[PDB]
Amino acid sequence: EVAIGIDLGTTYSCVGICRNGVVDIIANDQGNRTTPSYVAFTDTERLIGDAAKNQASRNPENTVFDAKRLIGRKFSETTVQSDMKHWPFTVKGGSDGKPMIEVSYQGEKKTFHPEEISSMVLKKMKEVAETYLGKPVKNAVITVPAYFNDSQRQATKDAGAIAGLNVLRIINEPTAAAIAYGLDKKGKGEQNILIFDLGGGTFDVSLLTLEDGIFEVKATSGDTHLGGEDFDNKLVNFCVQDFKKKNGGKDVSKNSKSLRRLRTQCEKAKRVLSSSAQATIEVDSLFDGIDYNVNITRAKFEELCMDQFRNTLIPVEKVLKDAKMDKSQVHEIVLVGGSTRIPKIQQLIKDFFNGKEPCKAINPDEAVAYGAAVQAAILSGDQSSA
Ligand SMILES: Nc1ncnc2c1ncn2[C@@H]1O[C@H](COP(=O)(O)OP(N)(=O)O)[C@@H](O)[C@H]1O
Ligand SMILES: [Cl-]
Ligand SMILES: [Cl-]
Repeated sequence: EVAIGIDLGTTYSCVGICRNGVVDIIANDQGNRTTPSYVAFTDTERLIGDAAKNQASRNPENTVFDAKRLIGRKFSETTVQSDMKHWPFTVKGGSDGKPMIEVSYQGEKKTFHPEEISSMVLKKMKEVAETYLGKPVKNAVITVPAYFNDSQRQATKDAGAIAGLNVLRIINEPTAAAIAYGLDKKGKGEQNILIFDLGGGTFDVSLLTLEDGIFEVKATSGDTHLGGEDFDNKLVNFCVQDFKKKNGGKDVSKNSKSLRRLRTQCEKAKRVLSSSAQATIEVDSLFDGIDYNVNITRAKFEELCMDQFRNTLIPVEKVLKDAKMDKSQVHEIVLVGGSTRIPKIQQLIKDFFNGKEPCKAINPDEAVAYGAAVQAAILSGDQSSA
């Protein structure tokens, strides 16, 4: 009976349930409404979600993340060759050409396919829903990026089956976000919808058309390597240079543990800067036992990220051009992804669309799961959300 919607994200995943026409986004064990798409292996245990992300800096080789970048891909693909520089964990090619992620678990070398790592994240999301409901959950709708090919979609579905889920359907992330806002029902005439999705690792812009409850993806564009992690890197690079000026040229970047600890604090300061004018980046005993402290204003963060923020409009202009339509023809702009909380990004999009207010009532890092939950309820025979 019970069907859930799961946003299986690059950096974070989210699970929702639509009951009685209302959608509940389910908080995990730590009270978090999203769960990191991280799986770690230690001498004693297999950690998933928050616990895995929290020990990543102390166990880099055996903490897996970004499996969505490998799922359904052949190890020889150029995107794998390029992305692998960003991973402290080992990835090798199997005889079937599939990527094999190599970790140490309980003193033993273990290998996993990307869909096996994703199945562990999906199993955690299934368990999050089950703890909340107090009952087993078998059915699910899982979302994927609109550009995912047949191999990537099938491997995502296989990850669901391995997790014990009966995958009712694989749907597109931009379409799930549009469904969450009821843009398929509220209109009932021709509607052009722009989905602006800026997450932790990726940026996706999708232009949809909705005529008579039917969504079609007209054009997609973005940058598979632009996200919140790149804005954190701008703060890291600044702090590394600031530490040099304060401590006689000492280079924090030569110690990978110092960089990871600094990156953790840079990301926290960035989030604070979305609702405050200032934030403090503090790392006690950062490098060579030296304490680090700096105050970052929202203006300085906006300056370091100025080009990256402005360049988010380029894929917007590209989808409009590909779809042969003017920006004035866009009926709704939906903000998806945790990075859309950055005020400067919201302002740039509003100004680009001539003052039009974007749809951001649903927590942007929850809108995809929210729409998947609605679709899961419809596919289960529940018409209450209509
Ligand atoms: N309040 C905030 N301001 C700025 N960025 C924020 C934020 N809350 C979350 N984020 C960012 O959102 C990114 C995660 O986006 P999210 O939509 O959850 O994940 P995903 N798997 O789709 O990439 C992270 O880089 C995080 O720093
Ligand atoms: Cl249900
Ligand atoms: Cl309940």
